Amino acid sequence: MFLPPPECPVFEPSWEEFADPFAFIHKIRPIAEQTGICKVRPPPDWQPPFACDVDKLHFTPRIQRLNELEAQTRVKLRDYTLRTFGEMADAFKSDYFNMPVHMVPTELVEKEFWRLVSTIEEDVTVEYGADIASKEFGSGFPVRDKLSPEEEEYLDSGWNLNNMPVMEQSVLAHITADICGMKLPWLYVGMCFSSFCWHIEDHWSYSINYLHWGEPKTWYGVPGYAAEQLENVMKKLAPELFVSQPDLLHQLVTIMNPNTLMTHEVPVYRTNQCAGEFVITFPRAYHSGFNQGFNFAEAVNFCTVDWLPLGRQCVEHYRLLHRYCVFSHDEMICKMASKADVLDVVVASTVQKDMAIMIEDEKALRETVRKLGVIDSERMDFELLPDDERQCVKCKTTCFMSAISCSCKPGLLVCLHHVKELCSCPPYKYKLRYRYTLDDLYPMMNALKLRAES
Ligand SMILES: Oc1ccc(-c2nnn[nH]2)c2cccnc12
Ligand SMILES: [Mn+2]
Ligand code: NA
Ligand code: NA
Ligand SMILES: [Zn+2]
Ligand SMILES: [Zn+2]
Repeated sequence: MFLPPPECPVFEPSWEEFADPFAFIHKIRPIAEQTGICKVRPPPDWQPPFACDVDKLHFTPRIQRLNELEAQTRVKLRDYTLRTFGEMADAFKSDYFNMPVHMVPTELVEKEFWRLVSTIEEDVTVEYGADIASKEFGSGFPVRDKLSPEEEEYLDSGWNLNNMPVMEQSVLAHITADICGMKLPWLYVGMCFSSFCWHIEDHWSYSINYLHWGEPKTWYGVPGYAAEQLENVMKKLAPELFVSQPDLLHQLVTIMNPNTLMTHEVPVYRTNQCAGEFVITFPRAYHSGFNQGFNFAEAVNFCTVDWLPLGRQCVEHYRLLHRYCVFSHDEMICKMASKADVLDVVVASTVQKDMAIMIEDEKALRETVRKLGVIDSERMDFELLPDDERQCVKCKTTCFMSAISCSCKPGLLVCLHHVKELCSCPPYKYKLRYRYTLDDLYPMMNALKLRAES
């Protein structure tokens, strides 16, 4: 009926290995990128303090229908307190099974979840919390400021997820743009059967997820190399999800039985994440799951230097699909280049290689555009435009290195792949808008080269 996928890798790093989270993720990457997800059990004495008043934490609940292959929208950025939500969640689970809330086997919850989502007769609706930290509901990890206890030793931990949007080895930290949906940690309050649909993280980034407390979270993960296999399977069984959407807050995702994927030769792995354990998702690794009961998790995206080539591939993939970007990859690269003197040495080396590809591609695109008859040009500071004012009309990519404009359509832009998609004017009426000349870009790359040599 339901055949559980094989278990994903579980790591138990020693203290020395657990020290640098980025060094450890780099160490386990050859194993875990084969499974998409993996579990990290921290050293036994790594125990961050969790303290909260369940009566003063409020949040707006989200409602969720549990029907396989039904379209759901990705969460965007009525009221429960944490106590009243917990009482609702506990009464729901215990009444669903007629068993004490904490005595329902996890195997049975898994079997029952995949039964109810597939039965048209069942009409189970659950609720959950999902948002970034705010004054009414803050991070589960300690943050600076009133007076913190001596458990401020977890303030500067690499595994304190609030430090991920600031650590140097995360290239997302250097982004000046306000991408709070991606840079800041998300807080997830779950209950029995509340679920996250199959998805990958934006720009094919990593994510790391910590379960602060509560009943386990059940995960299904698919390695990054099988991403296109999974999408082809879902295109057959749910074509309505693959209709192009007007913006980022309209993306369609769904619940789907992993046995359906396994039947179509898609490798799927599972794990039960328990309180105090991390789950790490790797670039382009599809994942979904559900909560066994009342719990509280915190998750954040991040990008290592290993990710830089994949991040460029992803934006190219977004362009082919006409999907909106969260940020401009080229803007991030150039921002780091302009800070080459204070960059980590290994970061500088990796950024330099990506920038060399960027420059070669940009040079060829400008040659192609010049051969189409675009002659006039002017420097343009793309980073000053709001993101929705610098998307290619055709493919929706966020422009930064260059774009084409015509005075007959004020404010509209196309990227250099879509010069023919702007208007019916002859190309000599167009202007190439460019952030940098080639003569600006090579010294920027040389700064990274010099920095990479100590
Ligand atoms: O990558 C993710 C992992 C887990 C979750 C999650 N945990 N509990 N409920 N949902 C989640 C939610 C929204 C977006 N992404 C998510
Ligand atoms: Mn996610
Ligand atoms: Na159902
Ligand atoms: Na994608
Ligand atoms: Zn375009
Ligand atoms: Zn025109």
